Amino acid sequence: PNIINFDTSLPTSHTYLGADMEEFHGRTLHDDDSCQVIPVLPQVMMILIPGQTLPLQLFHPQEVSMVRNLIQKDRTFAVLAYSNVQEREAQFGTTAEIYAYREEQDFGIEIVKVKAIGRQRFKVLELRTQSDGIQQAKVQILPECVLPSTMSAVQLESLNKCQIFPSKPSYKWWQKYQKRKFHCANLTSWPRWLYSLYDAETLMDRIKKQLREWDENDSLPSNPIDFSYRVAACLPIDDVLRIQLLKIGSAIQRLRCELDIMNKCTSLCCKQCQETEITTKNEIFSLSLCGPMAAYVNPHGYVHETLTVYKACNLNLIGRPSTEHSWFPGYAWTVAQCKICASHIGWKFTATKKDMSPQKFWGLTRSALLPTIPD
Amino acid sequence: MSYNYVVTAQKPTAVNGCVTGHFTSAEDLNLLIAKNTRLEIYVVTAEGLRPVKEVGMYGKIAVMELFRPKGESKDLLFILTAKYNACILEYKQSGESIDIITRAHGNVQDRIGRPSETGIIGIIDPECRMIGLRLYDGLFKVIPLDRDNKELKAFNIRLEELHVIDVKFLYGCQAPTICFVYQDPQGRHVKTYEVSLREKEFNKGPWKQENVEAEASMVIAVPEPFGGAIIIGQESITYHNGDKYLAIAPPIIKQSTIVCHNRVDPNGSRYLLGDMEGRLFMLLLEKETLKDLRVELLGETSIAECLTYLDNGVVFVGSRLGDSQLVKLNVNEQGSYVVAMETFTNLGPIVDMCVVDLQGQGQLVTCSGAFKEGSLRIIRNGIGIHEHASIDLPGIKGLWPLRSDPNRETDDTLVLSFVGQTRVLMLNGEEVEETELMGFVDDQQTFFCGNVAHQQLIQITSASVRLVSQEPKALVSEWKEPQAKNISVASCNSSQVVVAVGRALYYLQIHPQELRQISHTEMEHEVACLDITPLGLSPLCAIGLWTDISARILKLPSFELLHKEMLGGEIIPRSILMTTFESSHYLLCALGDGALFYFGLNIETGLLSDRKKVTLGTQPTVLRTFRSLSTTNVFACSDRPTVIYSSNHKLVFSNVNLKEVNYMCPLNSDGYPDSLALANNSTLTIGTIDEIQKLHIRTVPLYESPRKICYQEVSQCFGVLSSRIEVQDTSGTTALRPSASTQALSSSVSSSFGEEVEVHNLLIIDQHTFEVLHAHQFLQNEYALSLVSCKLGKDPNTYFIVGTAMVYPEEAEPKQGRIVVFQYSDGKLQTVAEKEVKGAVYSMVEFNGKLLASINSTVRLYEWTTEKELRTECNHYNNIMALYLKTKGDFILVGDLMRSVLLLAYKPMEGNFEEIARDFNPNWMSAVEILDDDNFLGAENAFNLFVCQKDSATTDEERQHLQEVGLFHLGEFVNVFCHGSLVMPTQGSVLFGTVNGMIGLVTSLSESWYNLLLDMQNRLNKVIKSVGKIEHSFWRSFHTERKTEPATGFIDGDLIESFLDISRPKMQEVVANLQYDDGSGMKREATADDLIKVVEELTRIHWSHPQFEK
Ligand SMILES: COc1ccc(N)c2c1C(=O)N([C@H]1CCC(=O)NC1=O)C2=O
Ligand SMILES: [Zn+2]
Repeated sequence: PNIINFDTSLPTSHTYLGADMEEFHGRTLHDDDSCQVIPVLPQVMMILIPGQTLPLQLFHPQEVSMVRNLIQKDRTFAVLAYSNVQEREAQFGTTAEIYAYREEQDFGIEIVKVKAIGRQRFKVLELRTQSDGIQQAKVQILPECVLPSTMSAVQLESLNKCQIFPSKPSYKWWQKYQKRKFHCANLTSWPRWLYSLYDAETLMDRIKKQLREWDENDSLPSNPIDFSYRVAACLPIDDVLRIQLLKIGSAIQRLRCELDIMNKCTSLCCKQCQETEITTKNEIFSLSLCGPMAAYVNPHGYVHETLTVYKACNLNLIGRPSTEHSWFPGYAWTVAQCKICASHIGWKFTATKKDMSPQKFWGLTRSALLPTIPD
Repeated sequence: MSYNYVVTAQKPTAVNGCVTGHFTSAEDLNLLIAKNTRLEIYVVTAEGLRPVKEVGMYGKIAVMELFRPKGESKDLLFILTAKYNACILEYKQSGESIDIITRAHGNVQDRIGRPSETGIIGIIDPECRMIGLRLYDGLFKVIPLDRDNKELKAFNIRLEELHVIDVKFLYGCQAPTICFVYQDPQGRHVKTYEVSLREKEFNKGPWKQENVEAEASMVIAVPEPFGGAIIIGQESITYHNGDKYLAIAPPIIKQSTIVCHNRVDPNGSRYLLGDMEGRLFMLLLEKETLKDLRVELLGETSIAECLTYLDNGVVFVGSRLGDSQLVKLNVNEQGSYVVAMETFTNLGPIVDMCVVDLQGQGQLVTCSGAFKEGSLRIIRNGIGIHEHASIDLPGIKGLWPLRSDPNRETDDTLVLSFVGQTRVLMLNGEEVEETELMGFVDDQQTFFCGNVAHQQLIQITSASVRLVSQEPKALVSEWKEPQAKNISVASCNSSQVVVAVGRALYYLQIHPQELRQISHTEMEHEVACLDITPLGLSPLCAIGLWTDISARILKLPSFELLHKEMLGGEIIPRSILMTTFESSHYLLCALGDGALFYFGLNIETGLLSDRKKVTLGTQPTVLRTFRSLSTTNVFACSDRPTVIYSSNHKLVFSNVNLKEVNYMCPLNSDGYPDSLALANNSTLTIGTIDEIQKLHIRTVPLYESPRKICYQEVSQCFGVLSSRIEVQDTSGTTALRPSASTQALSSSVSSSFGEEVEVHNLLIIDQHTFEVLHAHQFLQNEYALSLVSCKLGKDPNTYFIVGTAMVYPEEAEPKQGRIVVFQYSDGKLQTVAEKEVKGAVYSMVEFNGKLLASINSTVRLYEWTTEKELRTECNHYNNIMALYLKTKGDFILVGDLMRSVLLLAYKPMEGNFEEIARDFNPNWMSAVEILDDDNFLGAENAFNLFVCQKDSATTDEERQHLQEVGLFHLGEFVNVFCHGSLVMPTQGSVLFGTVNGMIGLVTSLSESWYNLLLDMQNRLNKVIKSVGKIEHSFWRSFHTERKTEPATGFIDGDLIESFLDISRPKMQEVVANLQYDDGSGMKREATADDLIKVVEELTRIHWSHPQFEK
């Protein structure tokens, strides 16, 4: 399979939203381990990851007035990772900062279209709801654990000059990298190969090997913090596994967990059925620059984290293909339900031009899928 | 617990830096050695090194450099610590008093900054205008050395090059010029920059060289007249200057990685280079101007961290992986060669250790060093005996010193008794020769002999008590039993003799040429032992009962019993002794089972003022008095030799460093003055007792890397996991040298470009001879990771159990490994059982007769069946890698490399594990230990200790969460934690081994003790002078590069013990409003004498530190 006649930068632009929006570039970050009070959007159910974009459409006057006054301040709201969605129970969350905004007042109907981005993880202290229905959370800022090298303590001063290794053009290169980077492992109780399992650079390379299978077309971050978050936003896992990935403080533990999920979880089944295989990791492909899965908003303000796959099975197609509000310009969508339990699993996308490639793909919503370890 | 006391038992031994200069005086050449937190100052002499001063610092020394500014008569010392405490020090001596004063000081840390990959670099320019510091990527810090910059104020110049490998200041330049090696996308390069003193910025350097060797790592600034720089890499060495470029790639350095260097002479014509393999080279700069460079191989030294050429061809080799050394470079007739003059002990890196017992006086055996430097170090405290002479003479049953010359005060004879026999040896300096004493009989076994009053010699034997004259040299008088019955036990002094026949004690008296029998009373039960030592005539006389099993003191010459203490038990006593210890008279008594009972005594009263009993050994003790300095001491001869001495009017028993000494006597020969004679079953040794009790370390070189150790008492040996490096051979692997695993008595194997390979072995080293009895080689690519020695299930055998992993370069996580059960029976190792697991066995621990093993992320528990197989009982799939495993009862403490501590409970009625609590904090962790069911100790980055406890307790979330209750910056990297007592307010003992060779002790305190010592520390911090003026609280604060919190729950015993070294008025300043608790909650004003007693007892919980200075 190959991507021909499709601009992979289009889905990342969120063109279905409308005309060019006012942009904001002034970032705002809070001191690590501080208690701030941030407003919560009521209808938002999604679990946000730092560096991830959240597209929104707000029609309610309490939602609209909230964002209107939010733009005049730090442009930041709280996105809660609800453990219990029906009981509104949430223990953690991510701050989302608005970077693009557009207000519509045509026909006297007020609509607010925003593009926000995940910034900081936090722990919930209390959730008090205000008169306008809008909640305000008491939030304790979770910190990002930056860790030095495992050898940064034991490494002898004489073997310090061997820390920087020459350019990487290759198993022989990685064999040499391990022996030089972890040379002072002999001063401790563990082997160099053990230290490799906690080395951010090696772990990122192992993940890059499987991320290259999904996107066969080097546009990933260098910082292990930013890389682990980019990988987390792509992994189509259950809400419980996502809240655990979001709980992790270190990039190394995050990268390790992501590798475990990528090796172990290779099958995607219907969450309601658990008796219907929708697709496998072999079909996952990145039709966007962000990866094989991104959040998009529907015409009613409902956010769907859509995973793009080449082939999907055991799905029934209901309705006729429509290009209205299409998240992949040039494709038409058709609702696809599980053939067993009729659950809305996602949509089949169909090219409108014969010169396009792929001619057909599937966008599956994360909330409808469940990763299963096959045996 | 929540309150801990951490103290050093052995200071760090590894060397991280060494410099030469003129610090102590402009006329003295000094050697300054940095041992992490300590600075040793020596004066280089024609003989050897002279220790003059050793100072401690509240920091890990990261830069140590000597410099001479204009106006200064001698050198100053710049020190920068890992926590960025910079300082300028001056050595000041006035007569016998030495002081290290702080000329300048300050913290040079930046608010933001990415610490460089090749760490801190501190350099000083030849003109001594500034100190250049490379602490962070992209910055170069400059501290001007102006006389008035006392706060070490500095400025930062921006460096475009972000990855600098090494940087030096060049010689003979118009202005301060740095030369550095750096790396960028297009390769590794060399570059220079002038430091504009006015503009405080960089200016274009005199020269630059792009695309230098990919592995170039060292910059050497060559002094005038040549100047320029020498760049050392992996396969080549280059020279650079404005117009000149020299390049050599000698074969001699082809298989070497050079790691250290040193200039031999001021003009920079010769340099010393050291490689990771211990080779020592000489780099020669050949003049025609500079024409070429030449490398010569001198020889082998210890693996060098640093080299320093002293004077007279003497070089100091500073080692981290092996013993440091002083080597003499004896190089026309021969090639240049190196010869070792002196070796200095280095215990580090301590990668593992165990405690042998083995009374609480135990041995500590470590797995020290790496590669060729690898070894076991057996560390024990106690009194050392220098042996001067050995005589092979078996069956000695007694020893007595004699002076066969009335005109001389020195002893010249040694009389030894044997079964039914007596021999006499004469001493003429160091010439012992057997002779015959005219008047003494060889026919009988002597019970006592020696010098008696009126220039005579007595010889009490089973037959008679022969008085012999000195000048005539004949038997002047003799005493025999009135009914010819043999004497059972005999005692004597200079004026009186008390022989005991069965149960009738006859009290004779020594008179000129006569033995007048005064009394002959018969005691109730038989007489086992007696003593008439005067405290010269003795009015009192001790006696032991044969039938009654009691110790009674009788009067003389009245025989009336003044005291009759019924000892009790069934074991009859062996010896009795009356002696004065610190003007307080005591009467020790040894039992037939190595039990030393001690009671007090009065010269006129004769009553027992003590009821204490200390267990000496298994074999009966022979008490013998000897004078040490101006006072008298007692040597206890049992299955374990001991020395009894009074300390603060309370009896103290110190262990002697000898295997078995059954008999001893004090000898003061002309050739052997103030010496003693020790005797065993087959040998007579003449030795001198060591002036002061020091650590006795025995090195067992393995010539390969020891990794793990375990003690098997039943087999009387140690099981040691070790590895050796082998290179791929042309004739398709072969070892680089003979090592412990290739020179074993017996050996087994698991099966029948120059690329390195790790061959893993299990060694069985004998505990007395330390010889490699056996070496089992593991499979190819098999990595031995864990080792235990234990009994499992209902099986009486003791096994050596090893946990392995299969290591393939193409596989990141280990997919296979095994547990091999070995038995060391007779002389060989036998594989009893083998168990294949699907992962790496990182840890193993004997858990209540079962085997607890951690494979990958799983904690598996195995049962040992009667079919001699490991059968799985239960598993625990953790979300963390089970790296660390510690157990206490039915509790398990699992840990991973990222400080993820998890607590498990084995549920016996359920057969599975129940997770009790967890604390996940992301930080690097190197070791864990369980203090009690509630508290857990660990070592985390950077060089810190921590304690966490199970809270816890109202809610389930409180119960399932460990609270951090203790934080402390130790300054060392702990590799191993182990419970153990090395020595005879502190509960429990946990020992730790570090990378630098430091051994420490962590013990528990009560809340009252922790509070008193915590106030005392804060008061001590206001009195103690700190080198570099660093705050103790800053030093001890828990530290990582991102965060710093104060120390809690830990008392620094090294600081508390320094109270003993302060002035008397300063001791009262420290204890001014302290509240001393005397076990009642009723605090009072504490006095200096109260805290002297408290701190003095705290020093007795660990090994004492040697005095550095002569
Ligand atoms: C009740 O949901 C609706 C209702 C109406 C409607 N016009 C849509 C949806 C809805 O979810 N979407 C998705 C389909 C996939 C896509 O690419 N873009 C969208 O926005 C609609 O277009
Ligand atoms: Zn279904």
